[PDB]
Parts: sequence; structure tokens; C-alpha cells
Amino acid sequence: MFTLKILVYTVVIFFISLFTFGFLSSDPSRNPNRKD
Amino acid sequence: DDSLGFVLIGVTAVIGLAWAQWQSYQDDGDDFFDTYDSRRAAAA
Amino acid sequence: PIFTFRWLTIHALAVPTVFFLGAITSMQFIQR
Amino acid sequence: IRYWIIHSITIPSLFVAGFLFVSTGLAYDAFGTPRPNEYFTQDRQQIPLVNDRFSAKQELEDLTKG
Amino acid sequence: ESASFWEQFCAWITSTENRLYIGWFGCLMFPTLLTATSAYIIAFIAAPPVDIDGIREPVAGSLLYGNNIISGAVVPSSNAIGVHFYPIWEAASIDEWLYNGGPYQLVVFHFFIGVCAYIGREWELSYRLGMRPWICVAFSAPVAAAAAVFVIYPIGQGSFSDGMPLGISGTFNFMLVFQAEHNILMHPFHMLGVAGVFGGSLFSAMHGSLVTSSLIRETSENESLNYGYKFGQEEETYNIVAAHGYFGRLIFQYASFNNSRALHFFLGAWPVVGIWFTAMGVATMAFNLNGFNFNQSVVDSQGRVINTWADILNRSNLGMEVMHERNA
Amino acid sequence: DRGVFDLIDDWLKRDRFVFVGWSGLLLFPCAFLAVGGWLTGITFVTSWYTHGLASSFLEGCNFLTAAVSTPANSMGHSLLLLWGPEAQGDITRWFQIGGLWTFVALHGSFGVIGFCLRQFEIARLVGIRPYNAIAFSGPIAVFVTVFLVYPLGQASWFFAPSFGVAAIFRFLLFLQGFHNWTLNPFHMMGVAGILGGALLCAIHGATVENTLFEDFTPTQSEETYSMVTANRFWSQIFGVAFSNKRWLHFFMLFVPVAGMWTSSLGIVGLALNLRSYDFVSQELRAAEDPEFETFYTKNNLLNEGIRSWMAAQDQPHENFIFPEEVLPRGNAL
Amino acid sequence: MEALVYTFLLIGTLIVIFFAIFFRDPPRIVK
Amino acid sequence: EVSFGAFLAVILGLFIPVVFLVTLYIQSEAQGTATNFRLPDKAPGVPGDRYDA
Amino acid sequence: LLFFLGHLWHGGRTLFRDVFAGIGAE
Amino acid sequence: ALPEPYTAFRPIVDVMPAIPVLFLLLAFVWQASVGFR
Amino acid sequence: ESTGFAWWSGNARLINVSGKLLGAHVAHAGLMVFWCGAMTLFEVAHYIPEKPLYEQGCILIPHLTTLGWGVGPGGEVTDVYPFFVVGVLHLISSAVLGFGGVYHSLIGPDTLEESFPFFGYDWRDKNKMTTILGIHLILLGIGSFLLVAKACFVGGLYDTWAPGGGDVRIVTAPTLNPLIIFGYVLKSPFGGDGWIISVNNLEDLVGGHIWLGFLCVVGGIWHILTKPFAWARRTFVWSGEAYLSYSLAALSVMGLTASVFVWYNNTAYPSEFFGPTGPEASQSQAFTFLVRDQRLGLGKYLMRSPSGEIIFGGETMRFWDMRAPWVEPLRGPNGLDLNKIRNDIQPWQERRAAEYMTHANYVSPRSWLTTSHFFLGFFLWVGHLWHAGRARAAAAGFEKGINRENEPVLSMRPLD
Ligand code: CLA
Ligand code: CLA
Ligand SMILES: CC1=C(/C=C/C(C)=C/C=C/C(C)=C/C=C/C=C(C)/C=C/C=C(C)/C=C/C2=C(C)CCCC2(C)C)C(C)(C)CCC1
Ligand SMILES: CC1=C(/C=C/C(C)=C/C=C/C(C)=C/C=C/C=C(C)/C=C/C=C(C)/C=C/C2=C(C)CCCC2(C)C)C(C)(C)CCC1
Ligand SMILES: CCCCCCCCCCCCO[C@H]1O[C@H](CO)[C@@H](O[C@H]2O[C@H](CO)[C@@H](O)[C@H](O)[C@H]2O)[C@H](O)[C@H]1O
Ligand SMILES: [Fe+2]
Repeated sequence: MFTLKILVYTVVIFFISLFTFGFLSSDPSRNPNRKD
Repeated sequence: DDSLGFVLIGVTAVIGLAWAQWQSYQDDGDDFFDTYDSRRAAAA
Repeated sequence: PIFTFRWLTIHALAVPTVFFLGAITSMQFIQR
Repeated sequence: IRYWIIHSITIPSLFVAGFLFVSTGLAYDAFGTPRPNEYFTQDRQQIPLVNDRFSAKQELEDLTKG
Repeated sequence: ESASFWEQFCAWITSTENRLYIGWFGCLMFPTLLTATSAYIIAFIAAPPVDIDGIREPVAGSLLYGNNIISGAVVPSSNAIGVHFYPIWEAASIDEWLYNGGPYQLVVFHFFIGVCAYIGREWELSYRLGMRPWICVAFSAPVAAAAAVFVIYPIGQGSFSDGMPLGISGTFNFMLVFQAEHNILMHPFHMLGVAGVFGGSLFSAMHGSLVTSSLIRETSENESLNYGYKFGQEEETYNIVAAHGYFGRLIFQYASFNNSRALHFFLGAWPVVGIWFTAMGVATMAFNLNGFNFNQSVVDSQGRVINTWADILNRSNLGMEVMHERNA
Repeated sequence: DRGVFDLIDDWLKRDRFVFVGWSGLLLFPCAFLAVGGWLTGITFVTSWYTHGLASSFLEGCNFLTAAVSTPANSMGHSLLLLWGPEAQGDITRWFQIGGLWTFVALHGSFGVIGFCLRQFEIARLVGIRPYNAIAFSGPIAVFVTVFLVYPLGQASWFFAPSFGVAAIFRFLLFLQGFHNWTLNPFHMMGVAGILGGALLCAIHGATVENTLFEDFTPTQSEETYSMVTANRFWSQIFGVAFSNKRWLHFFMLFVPVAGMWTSSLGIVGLALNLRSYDFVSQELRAAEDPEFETFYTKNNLLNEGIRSWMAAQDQPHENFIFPEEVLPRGNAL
Repeated sequence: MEALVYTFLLIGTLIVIFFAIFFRDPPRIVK
Repeated sequence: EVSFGAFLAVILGLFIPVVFLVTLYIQSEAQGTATNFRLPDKAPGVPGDRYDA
Repeated sequence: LLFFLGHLWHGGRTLFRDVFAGIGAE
Repeated sequence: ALPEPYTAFRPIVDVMPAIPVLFLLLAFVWQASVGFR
Repeated sequence: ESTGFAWWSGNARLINVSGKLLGAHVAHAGLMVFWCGAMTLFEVAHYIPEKPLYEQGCILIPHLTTLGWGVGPGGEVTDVYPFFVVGVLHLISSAVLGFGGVYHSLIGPDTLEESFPFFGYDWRDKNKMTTILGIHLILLGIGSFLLVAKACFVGGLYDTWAPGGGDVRIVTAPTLNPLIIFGYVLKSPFGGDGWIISVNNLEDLVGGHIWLGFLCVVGGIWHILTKPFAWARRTFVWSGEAYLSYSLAALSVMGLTASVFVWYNNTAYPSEFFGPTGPEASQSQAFTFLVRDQRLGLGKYLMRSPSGEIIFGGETMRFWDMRAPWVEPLRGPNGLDLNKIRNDIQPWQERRAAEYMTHANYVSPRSWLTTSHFFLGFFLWVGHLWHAGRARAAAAGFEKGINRENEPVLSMRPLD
């Protein structure tokens, strides 16, 4: 079904974009030895 | 939808605008001399 | 000559090992 | 250094003894290992297997002869 | 001045106060692993037989179709598919998708993405907690083995039907067919893998018995000795010098790994390297670089072949191979 | 100390380059003869008169294919003593009938008894609990069941594993083809313990190395790695985590040792052919319904292929003349 | 009937795993 | 043919040890000994203090 | 076979009764 | 095979592949010479 | 010791020493060139003229016949001299590189930041590292342009898809359409369409190398003339170990890709010098058996796919996506045309498939290349994991272990 393909595509792209933009959100700073 | 690229473009836009809103109040304009950037402007 | 344990024990391993090593070397020159 | 000079002669003597034990065919006779020309004989084309327990010594002798 | 929604989302995702750490790698790990888990459970309980061979003879793998937990499996994809991408929307019907082994492709792909993201998540939590990041390197060995058994061997053989079935008896069938076709037992990398697994069990039992032997008395009589250790204590819970003296007297005068750092490095390194080598052996045997062939290596003077143990092993391999090659 | 027994006891427990003890009187000669007997067999002794195989370095075998093969099937479960009624003192006939196998197996059996006694003796001398001796009972149970109990239930010593690399590989496929040993739940518990022991070795060594404290001095009263950090890491990664160091190390003992003990119980059943070969309901279903096929039914077909194609050469004492029509094939099925 | 027992056993195992994860003994650091 | 005795073997082989473990844990909770995050016994029959008071 | 394991366990507990609650820290 | 004016250079060619791998063992013996500083 | 690294990790002492780092890198490059030249010299010394290249364990000579050096029509090897001069040139360049690396490592300027500010660098100076990356990107684009110069102007490239059995063909119309070129990159990696591996002609090859050279050139001047942006500066770790880890990830990806490439693709690796692929050999067996059965005088040797494709039956049906230069003349619109099979089958295709039948104790050079570069790609991914973790932890500051005075976990509230 095309609708199932659309839903799976948008779910996959949603989680991949969550991963990608999350690692771009200053990830090396999120560590306990952060210099204030 | 039809060509399957709008699903790609549309979703990374929506999360992209959320990321851009977070990026707007980041004072990252000045360049640092370090192994990693420890500057993260947490509003709250 | 005769230590309490060491001389008999290490010669119990070294003497057959060298004899076997000579025997293994001779097997490499057997044509089959 | 006294034990080194006796290891300089006994180690080659033992290595040569192992070498001559195989190269002279004494290893085949001592262990019963057949030479490549006596795996099969003219009168025995099959695999020589021991079929009786208490006559194993005699069976091997009347089969490995020649 | 209010915090953006993305800031709160990033704070919650990378939070160390969650019961299970999520992280950005977990944003890929959790939906993929939960997809493969539910799909595997459904396909294991109820799924119609899959025509794996491609010649209209299906193999039953589900509980509802007459097999138990041992013989139950998610049968690999059909030989007609090969290495073709077969999602649920590219099949004409759900019945045809289930007939061609689509659940195998779905579960395997989601599981592979999930375990790679699990490696990344282990690094991520090691980073948020301020510890050294090499547990993920240790987990990279079973992940490599799973990749070689589920993805890379089908790539080399040209069909996902040759992947390992997601079951117990299917795993045994994969092992037997692999031995028949490649002689993995005589491959040096499988020998390194068996050495790694056997040695890992040896070293685990050895280290555990050495520590358990030299526990310092802290409890009363017949009380469990595990109450002698306090969670978060600083002092050592066992007598290291007594265990080292025992291990030294056990084999030879100075053999104890006096430095516990290199002892634990050796413990972490030996089975990981062994599993790495057996994974690479399985992956290289996918491209027909088989194991050692010592067939007909002993001949007599007249040219007759004298068998060895490798010849008996080859006879077993030939029997499995002729029973597997169904009308080759 | 006081009597002649006390001077011998003091001499045996003396701190020398290798500990001897009272167990060394049994361990050291028996282990040296078993290893020396094995090295003698793989170098010179053939298996031509017992198996119809060449299995020595003298005949052209390498390290992977050389073995100390089991006695002939006609020998039965004979001890095959050198002075026994089979060889009658003739060491050459003793080598040809497979007497070196019983030499290695019996001296190896008293060797592992002496080593476990050595573990008990040093633990009492040092003053620690004898948990290494209990952990070594796993390998003892595996050696005793596989090399002694399994042939003692079978027809002869012939069906025991032969002391060799490729010979052990045959023994793996023999028990798969003839007993369906992978389908045995006791072997499955053994695989779980052995693979779990390798997991426990890898995961504990990595965790200690990675939760290390920024500073191993041998006389360190303090622990070198953070148990709190390690517990926090695995609680959020895996869901559960160790919190007791003593329970963590008993678990590292228990998992591989219980795997050895569980698989040994199944080998005892395999000695009497009390095997987990078939699921009867699935075998009856496939008989009435030829379309029915699972992975278990496909495995029993491969077991039939193993059995019929190796039996002619694996068991040469029996004739086993199998024509090509009765040899099972997937092609002509 | 057998498949029902198999499903019950597997689901019960997963329930035990769920309870062991989320209703575990909370680790307390000694003071 | 459903093996009648096999059903009891699976059921009673699972129920009886599960019952024994559950009964042992519940009475352990009543005595305050069902946690490993407590000190060893201060006296015979007297459980030690918990780590968090 | 299982009773051989019990012999090793109960034999060790007899000869090591003094140290089976743990050993000294020194 | 090798061209005719350079056919006399046949024996040196066979050992040409083994030079890169023996550079790795040269690093080990160099550290062993200094005692693994 | 001084740096804390032991002898078994002694190359980690060169992280902050740029002069000796340059010496070590140039020496390793000299070793690489030495192996290249010595291996092609070894391969020409043992080359038997009558046998094909894949029958004598050659991996470097087939890389030269693909470039159109010393190769005739049909894949025949004519002259060994071009391979010899390639080997001699690589030997001499290796001697030069080894001398330069030894000099820079031993007697060259140690820590050359002060003496040569153009060559000196700091790992955190993002402008300098982007400049170095841009220069090397320009060099890589120049190398791709050198391959295009070989393909379109200098001699040519061996086209295995040329009519009659393949020939060295000079390409004059490269595929410059970015839709096809980048649809190869955006292609799915599964069966049927094999991502970049599925390149089936020389035109897309040379056009894609034109696009890659142009992209590498413009990216090189971009990275030379610019600086990383704020998002890139806040995302990455700016240290030598981090750059090494990124390179390790990229090199691992490329190693796995080239392993699958030499396993499947027969265009950049023709079956005349590297031998047939696995699917190629299987369809060769099926095709030659069908040729025998047709010459004897639907057929069981073929089958009708559900997509209306006439393909070989049996176990060979899983390789129905195989394309070979000796099947395509007999392949029409619906696949294997029955009319084309027994009408115009040329004798050069008949011998080629019969030759590929026997190359189904023998290990093909495709198998060696695939297995070796796969092993290297996987272990380089493992090295990426190691160096990426260590770079991130060393940048944050806890690569030496957990500080006892301030343990981070002790400051967090309990999990439950
Ligand atoms: C281009 C690739 C590259 C580069 C530049 C580096 C660079 C570095 N690494 Mg990294 N690494 C890589 C790839 C790389 N690595 C890969 C692929 C892996 C996965 C295996 C690793 C895993 C790794 C670890 C685990 C460690 C490093 C460390 C180091 C540092 C010291 C290395 C050293 O002193 O060598 C010494 C070299 C040896 C001791 C050689 C050992 C023998 C090898 C394994 C033989 C391989 C067999 C060979 C192919 C055939 C030989 C056969 C026979 C002749 C023996 C240095 C900064 C160390 C450091 O401390 O961190 C900064 C460290 O602990 N690396
Ligand atoms: C690709 C291999 C390679 C290369 C190029 C290097 C490079 C280097 N290393 Mg590493 N190393 C390697 C592999 C390598 N290493 C491996 C496998 C190990 C593990 C054993 C190490 C362990 C190691 C340690 C422990 C140290 C180095 C150090 C160094 C640097 C100084 C070396 C020195 O002082 O030499 C002095 C050598 C000699 C006096 C004897 C050798 C003389 C020459 C070089 C032999 C070769 C001559 C050559 C054939 C001449 C051809 C010329 C002709 C073509 C014209 C140098 C940049 C040091 C460092 O990091 O910084 C100072 C250091 O402490 N290395
Ligand atoms: C620093 C260091 C190092 C490194 C170094 C290196 C690695 C080097 C390299 C080197 C090199 C890389 C070398 C090269 C060389 C070369 C040469 C020397 C050449 C020559 C040539 C010739 C002689 C040729 C000739 C010929 C011809 C022409 C023809 C044919 C024949 C012949 C082949 C003969 C090491 C690690 C060691 C150690 C530490 C330090
Ligand atoms: C030569 C040739 C060719 C080609 C060409 C081209 C056109 C290419 C391209 C290429 C390309 C175009 C590539 C690309 C790539 C990309 C990549 C590879 C990416 C990656 C990324 C990354 C790495 C990132 C990451 C991240 C994230 C995601 C988040 C945040 C963090 C980070 C940043 C880390 C062809 C095939 C046609 C044909 C043949 C020839
Ligand atoms: C056929 C060849 C003879 C083979 C005989 C093998 C017998 C080996 C028995 C050793 C295992 C038994 O363990 C044995 O350890 C010690 C010997 O070091 C004995 O002696 C011990 O007695 C006391 C225990 O309270 C300690 O104070 C002594 O320091 C200690 O020497 C133990 O009483 C005994 O438990
Ligand atoms: Fe420990």
C-alpha cells in the first residue's frame, strides 16, 4: 500500500532527523567535565 | 507525497526549524581555540 | 648432576623435546 | 660456562640421534608404523583391521609378515 | 527568554536521570528494536509457511503451524527475492509478502540498525557519565558476528535465503549447511573463535574463583558472604595478595597478573579478538575463501590414498552437502 | 618437624621454583606421561590397524590431522595394558592396537585428579577457600563424561574421541549425525554457559578498564574502578546491573562451570543412546503430510546424510557396503 | 493447546524481565 | 495426541518452584531482609541497617 | 556424576571450615 | 616474463615483496635493542 | 614516561610533533609505493604469456590492463614492458619518498611550526586544517582529472562492453548529466540496482570521474579560502585523534564498498583480467549447458520470471540480475530472447562462458581482493570506534579515568 509506505517513510525520516539534528545541537558540550 | 521527496524535505524542515530556533540564541559567533566548544547557551 | 627437583624435571622435558625435534626434522626429508 | 660446553655437544648429539632414528627406518620398526611401500601387500588389498581381541598379537604377526 | 522546545527535547533525550538512557543513538535504537521485537514475536507465534527454496515447497516456522519453540523460526526470505529489497509495500498482497519471507527482511534490517545504534548508545552513555569509551568496542565483536551471519553471508552468496534463520533449529541447519559448503571447522579463524570462547569461559571461571576464594571475612557464620561487600565502598573486598600467591604457586613461581589493569584488559580483549576473527572468518567464507583442505594428503608408494581424520570429516561434509543440494 | 612424615611434608610444601606437594606425587608423573604419550602418538604411532587411517607425523600428517586414535572396535572396553592379554608385553603391537589411547586417557584421568588435588592443597597452604577446585570440576566432568563415560556406554573405546584436532572435528559431526546432539537441551545449556562465560569475561574486563579511577599498585587497599559508575552505566544501557562485587565474581564462576556440568549430564544420556533425536509429533505429522516441513525436519535429513556417508569409512571394522541407490540424496528424494 | 502453552511461557518470561528491569531493588550507596 | 502427563510436567514444573520462590521472598519482605542494600547482621536474627537509614 | 560434585563441595567445606566465612585482610 | 636486458635481475625480484613486511619487524627489534624505552 | 605512552603505543608520541609526524607519513607512503612497484615487478616476473591474468594470482597487472596498457582486442595481453616501466617508476619514486620520510623523521626540523609557518600547524587551528584539507582535495581532483585524461585523450580505457569481445576504446562522450551520475550515488544498495557498483559502462564511469574531479577541486578551494561554520565548529572535535577517527570511518566505508565492488562489478573489473564474478560463473555454467542442449537438437534450462523475464532456472535463478558482455548481445527487450539464442550466437561468447565454467583449491583474485579489503574495512571501522571514543573523551578530559575527588555519578540523583 502507498499509504503505509508514506507513513513508514515519514516515521523513518523523523527519527533520522531527530538523530542528526540532535548530534548537531552542541553534543561535545554535553559532558560532565564541561568548563563553565 | 507523490514523488517521495516531499516527505524527506518536509520532515527535516519541521525538525530543522526547531533546531534553528535553538540555534538562534547560541552565542557561537566568536571562534574558540580548544578541542571542543564548551559554550552552550541554555535559556532554562 | 642431581638437584633436588630441578635437574630431573627440566631434563625430563628437554631431552625428549630435542630428540623429537630431530625426528620431526628428518620427516621433512621423506618423499611420499 | 662448564654446562654450556657440555650442552654444545649433547644437544647436537640428541638432535642427530632423533634424526637418525627416523632416517634409518628404526622409527617404523619400533612403533609398528608402516612404511609407504607396505600399507598394502600383494595378497592383502584391503585395510588390515584387527577383528579379535585376545588374538590381536598373533593376527598382526601373520598379517605384517614379509 | 523562554527555553525553546528543542532545548527541552535535547535536555530530556541526553538526560542521565532517565531510567533507561535514550540518547541520540537511542532515537534510532528504540523504534528499530521495538519494531523488530514485535514483528519477531508476531511472526514466531503466527505466520504462514515461507517458500524459502523458491520452488513452491514452503517451510513452516510459526507456533500456530505445528512447530514448538525449538523448531520455531522466522524463515529467511525466498530464493526468488535474493538480495532484493522487499518491503511490505512492494508486495502485491500481505499474503504474498508472508509467502516470500518478508518478515525476515523486516526483522533483520531493523535489528541490524538497532544493534549498531546500541553500540553508539553505549559510547554515548559512557560519554555522559565521564568514563572511558571502549565498552562499545567490546560489543562490536558480537555485532560483527551478527552482521556476518545475517547480512554479509547473504551478500556474498547472493541471497537472503542463505542467512541464518531466526530460530534454534534454523541456527543448527545454518551451521550444518555452512560446514558442508565451506568447512568452517578447518578454518583457522573459527579455530581462533573457538579459542576465544573457550578461553573466555576459562578466564571468567578462573578470575571468579580466584576472587571468590580470597574474599575477606565480613559476615557471620552461614550468612551470605555477598553482604560483606557494601555498594559504593572504597576498600577492596578480597585479598589480592593471597589470590596472587595461590595463582603463582598453582602453575609457576611468578605467573600472577600482579597488575589488575592488564589482567582485566586481557579478560576484555581475549574473547573480543576471538569473536572478531571468527566473524571475519564467516564473512570471508561468504566469498568462497574456505578453510584448510587436507584431502588426500597421504598416499602410499603405489599412489593409493591413505585416509586421515580430515577425510572422515570430508565424508561428513559430503553427506550434508548431497542432502542439501536438492537437485543441483 | 617430629617424624619422618613431617620432613617429607615440609620438603614437598617448600617454596621452590615449582610447587610439588603431596598431590604432585600423583599429578607430575601422570600428567607428564599423558602429554608425553600424546606427543609420541602424534609423531610416530599410526592408526592403520585400528581405523585404516594415517595419523602421525611419520606418515605425512600435519598438526591439524595427526591424532592418537582410539583402540580397535574388537578391543571392546579393554584397559589395553601393555602387559595385558592383547599386547602381551609387545610395545609394537600395543601401539598398533591403540593401546596408547588408553594410556593417554587413563594417565590423563589421574592427571586431572592430581591437578584438582593440587588446587585443594595450595588453597589450604595459602589459606583461601577452595573455589578454584570447584571451578575445575567443570572440565573434570567434561573430560570424564566425553572420554570415559561415553565410550563405556557405547560398544567400545573406538567411539570415544581421538586425541587430535581433526579427530575431534569428526567427533563433533559424529554426535550431530548419530545423536542429534545440538537438539539436546543439555548441550543447549552448555552452549549458554560457555558463550555466557565468554560474554562475562569480555563485559567485565571492558567495564573495569573503562570505569577505571584516575591514578595498579599490588598493595592497594582501595578499588581501582568505580563500581557506582559501572552500576549506573549498565542500569541505563541494559536495564539491570551488578551492584555486589562478590556476587559478580561468583557469577563469573557459576555460568561457565554450570555449562560444563549441564552438558556433561547430556553426554551421559548419549552414552546409552538416550538422545533427543526427534520430536515425535512433528515426525508423525511429516509422515502423513509430505508438504509439512520445518527446520527440525530438514535437520534430521542432514543427520541421515552424515550417518550413511561417513559410516563406511568412520567404522571400517563393520563392512557397510552401501550402494549408491541407498545413499540418501536431496536430489533423489 | 501446545502453542498456547508456548506463548504463555514466552509472555511470562517477558513479564518477568519487565518486572526485573523496572521494579528492581533500587541501588543505594552506603554512607 | 496431546500428551496428558506432559502438560502437568510443564505446569507443575513451573508453578511449584515459582511458588516456593514467591513465598520465600514475601516472608523475607515481612522480616526486612528482602534487600541486598543493607548491612550484615548486627546480631544473630537481627538484620543490619539499610544503606539509606 | 552429580554426587561427585557434592563430594568436592562438602569435602572442601570440611577441610576449609575455618576460612569459609572469608579470610583475613592482611 | 621479465624483459631480456633485466632477466639477470630475476632472483632479486622474488625477495622484493618481503621488504615492506620486514620493516615492521625492524621496529620491534629496534625497541628490543633499546630495552623498550 | 614523558608523554605517558608505552612502547607498544609509541606512535602516539608523534601527535604534537609535526615534523616527525610528517616524516612517518612520508615514510609510510614510500612503503606503499614500494609495495606497488615491487608487486607489479613480481607479477611480470612470474607472468606466463599463455594463461589469463586471473589464473596466475595477479592483482596489480589486471589493474593496469583496465587502464589500456599492453592489452589487445578481446582482453589479450601483448606487451609486458608498460607494466615494467610502471614498476620501475614506482620503485624510484618509493626510493625518493623513503629518503624524504627518513630525513623528516630523523634529521629534519623537529616541531616545524616555528621554522615554517606555512607548513606548521596546530590541531585546534581550524583554518589551517581546512587549508591542508583543501590542498589535498585539489590534488585528489587533479588525480581524477588524470584518469579522465587517460580515458578521453591518452590511449583510452579497456571497454569490456565493446562489440566482439571487448577492446581498449577511447571514450569521447562522457555522461555529463548530473541526474544519472548522482542517481548512481543515490541508488538503492539492494538487489537489482546495486548503488555505485551497478555502473555498467565506461561512459558513466568517466563522466562520474569528471563530476568528482570538479567537486573535489571546488571543495578544495572552498576549504582553503573559508573556515568551518558555527554549527560545524560546535559539532566536531578539533584534535589530531579526532581527524584520524573521521578518516578511519571514511576509509572503512570505502574499503567495504571496494570489496563489494570487486565482488560484483565487471565493468571497472572486467572478467578477462580479474575473472568472472560468482553470479557470472553461475550463469556461465547455465548458459554453456543450454548451448550444449540446443546444439544437441519451454526448456527446463530456462524459466519465466513473474516480471515476464526469460532467465535461467534452477539455483541460478537468484543471479538473474547478472549482466555480462557475452549475454547482452543475446539479451533483448524481455531478457533472454529465444530467437536470439540459436540464431546469431557468435563463437567468441561460447568459449568465454566455457572458460568461466571451470573458474566457478582455486581462489579467484576477486575472492582475494574482496576478502582482504573487507577484513581491512571492518577493522578500520573498529579503529574508527576506538579513536573516535578516545578523541572525544580526551577532549572532554576523562580519558585517563574517573577522578576520585569529583565522581560525576555521585552527584546525580538515584535512578529509582
Ligand atoms: C591509518 C590507521 C591508523 C593510525 C594512523 C593509527 C594511530 C595510532 N593508533 Mg590506532 N587503530 C587502527 C588504525 C590506526 N591507528 C585500526 C585499524 C585499529 C583497530 C585494530 C586501531 C586500534 C588502536 C588501538 C587499540 C590503539 C591504537 C593506538 C594508536 C597510536 C599508537 C599506535 C602505535 O604505536 O603502533 C604500534 C603498532 C603495533 C604494536 C603493531 C602490532 C602488530 C599488528 C597488530 C600486526 C598486524 C598484522 C599484520 C597485518 C601482518 C603481520 C604479520 C607478521 C609479520 C607479524 C597512534 C596514534 C594506541 C594508543 O594508545 O591510542 C592513541 C592504542 O592503544 N589504535
Ligand atoms: C610505518 C612504520 C613506522 C614509522 C614510519 C614510524 C615513525 C617514527 N616512530 Mg614508530 N613504531 C612503529 C612503526 C613506525 N614508526 C611500530 C610498528 C612500533 C611498535 C614497535 C613503533 C614504536 C615507536 C616508539 C616506541 C617510538 C617511535 C618513534 C618514531 C619516530 C622517531 C623514530 C626514531 O627516532 O628512529 C630512530 C631509529 C634508528 C636510530 C634506527 C633505524 C634507522 C633507520 C630509520 C632504519 C631504516 C633505514 C632505511 C632502510 C634507509 C633507507 C634510505 C634510502 C631509501 C635512501 C618516527 C617518526 C619515537 C617517537 O614517537 O618520537 C620520538 C618513539 O619513541 N615508534
Ligand atoms: C623513520 C623510521 C622508520 C621508517 C622508515 C621507513 C619505513 C623507510 C622507508 C624506506 C623506503 C621506502 C625505501 C625505499 C628504497 C628503495 C630503493 C632503495 C630502490 C632501489 C631500486 C632499485 C635498486 C631498482 C633496481 C631495478 C631496476 C631498475 C629494474 C629491475 C631490477 C631492479 C629491481 C634491481 C622505521 C619504522 C623503519 C624505524 C623507526 C624510524
Ligand atoms: C567516480 C564515479 C562515480 C561517482 C561520482 C560521484 C558523483 C560521487 C559522489 C559522491 C558523494 C556525493 C558522496 C557523498 C558522501 C556523503 C557522506 C559520506 C556523508 C556523511 C555524513 C556524515 C559523516 C555526517 C555525520 C554527522 C551527522 C549525520 C550528524 C551530526 C554529526 C555528524 C556531523 C558526524 C559514479 C558512481 C557516478 C560512476 C563511476 C565513477
Ligand atoms: C599416589 C600418590 C599420592 C597422592 C596423594 C594426594 C593427596 C593430596 C591431598 C591434598 C588435598 C587435601 O588438602 C590438604 O591440604 C594440606 C596439605 O598442604 C593439609 O595440611 C594442612 O593442615 C592444616 C589445616 O588446618 C594447616 O594448618 C596446614 O598448614 C596445612 O598443611 C590439609 O590437612 C589437607 O586438607
Ligand atoms: Fe575483578
